[PDB]
Amino acid sequence: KYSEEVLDELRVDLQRRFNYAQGYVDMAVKGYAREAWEYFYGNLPA
Amino acid sequence: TLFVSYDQNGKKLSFANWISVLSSINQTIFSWQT
Amino acid sequence: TQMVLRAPKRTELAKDGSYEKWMIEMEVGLRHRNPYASGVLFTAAGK
Amino acid sequence: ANWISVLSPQDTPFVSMTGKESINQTIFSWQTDALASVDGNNAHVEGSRAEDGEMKPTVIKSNVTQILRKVVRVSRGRELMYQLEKKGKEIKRDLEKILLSGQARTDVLADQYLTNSAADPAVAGLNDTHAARKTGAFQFLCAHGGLAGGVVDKTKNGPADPDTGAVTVKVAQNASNPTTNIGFDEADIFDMTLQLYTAGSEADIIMINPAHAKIFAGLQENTQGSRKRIFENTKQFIYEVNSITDPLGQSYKIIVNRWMPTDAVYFFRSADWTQMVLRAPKRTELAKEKWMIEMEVGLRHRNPYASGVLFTAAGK
Repeated sequence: KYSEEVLDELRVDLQRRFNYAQGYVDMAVKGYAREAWEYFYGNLPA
Repeated sequence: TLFVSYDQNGKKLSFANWISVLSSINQTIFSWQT
Repeated sequence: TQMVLRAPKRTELAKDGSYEKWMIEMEVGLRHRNPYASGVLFTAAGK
Repeated sequence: ANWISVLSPQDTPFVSMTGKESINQTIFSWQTDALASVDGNNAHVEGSRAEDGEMKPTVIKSNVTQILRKVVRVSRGRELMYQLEKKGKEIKRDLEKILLSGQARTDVLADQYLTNSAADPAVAGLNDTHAARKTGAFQFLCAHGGLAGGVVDKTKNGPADPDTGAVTVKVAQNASNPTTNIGFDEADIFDMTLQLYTAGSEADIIMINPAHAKIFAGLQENTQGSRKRIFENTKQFIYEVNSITDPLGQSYKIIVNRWMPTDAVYFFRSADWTQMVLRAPKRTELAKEKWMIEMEVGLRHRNPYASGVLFTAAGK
């Protein structure tokens, strides 16, 4: 008996949560992980 | 004498906030090839 | 795609005592794969 | 030498005798005026035919809270903590001096504190319309009878409460000297006790400035010869008084406080006075290297005709 309005509210909440989580995690981890992988093969120093 | 005790109304309540709602790169410049 | 530089990142500017302030550092950028891949049409040629 | 000497006069009896109570708004209010009069005769002829009663409900009283900054500026070793504690003691002394002053709360709002409709509409956008919050003092809440702009008048007695005729604020009249000496009469505090008993305050404390204790000290003696000390082979010269009992049977304990105005005396009571606080003393800094303190405090009084004040001067 799950309502579609409940699912829409859940979708909205989850979308905003994912947006915030991405905005954080990007600069928290991936901005460093990319350059770390680049240094792994020595491709960052140009 | 003359006890009514019907007009206390010492509510002293505060507001409730019932407002309404209507709701990574590193460098400064980025480029792509086409 | 929406190229973001820094999330809002709640932050403060300074403090003069009780005169609090706050700042945001939202920064983004837009890119398009091919300019000649997304079409647009306007209304013109009036009069 | 590895220490410093500091006098640190920190009596502060009033602050510890009145307690404190937290609030959640910069403006608090209570409501209590009196009980209904006696009306004397209340005979009847077997019929009511009333007029919707003469209830005349209570009046709503309020008070405002002020701000104290006492900034710290650094340009003994660690002098920071030393100056911080010194400024803390200084702000406590300033609070003890203010709360017993004759200030009167002054602000754009007088009796329509709410004005949620207007509430100073020309405030947002410019934020430079800042007025100065001034709280109510002791002599203002004790059933005053006027105020010289922002200070209570020290030459006018207070009004009478409708419940029972009582004047809890009176201009002292030292009928002993021909208006030359500025001192309490021998029977001027007993008049206050009588008035309080008539109004039913139950106060039992009296704060006094050391510039007046000599009066109560000499009160134990006289010149007519009806009051005199004795010493039956006693190696003591006790010259002090710390308790009084009016003919009505009301005890009164005396305490001395140097932070009171010389031209006044107060009749306090523990529960009848309470210290309302909104912002506790916080060590912090301004917006985005100085330190500062900020303490939001206000004064509350259960009922004006409970506590008593008495001004000392000559009539003119």
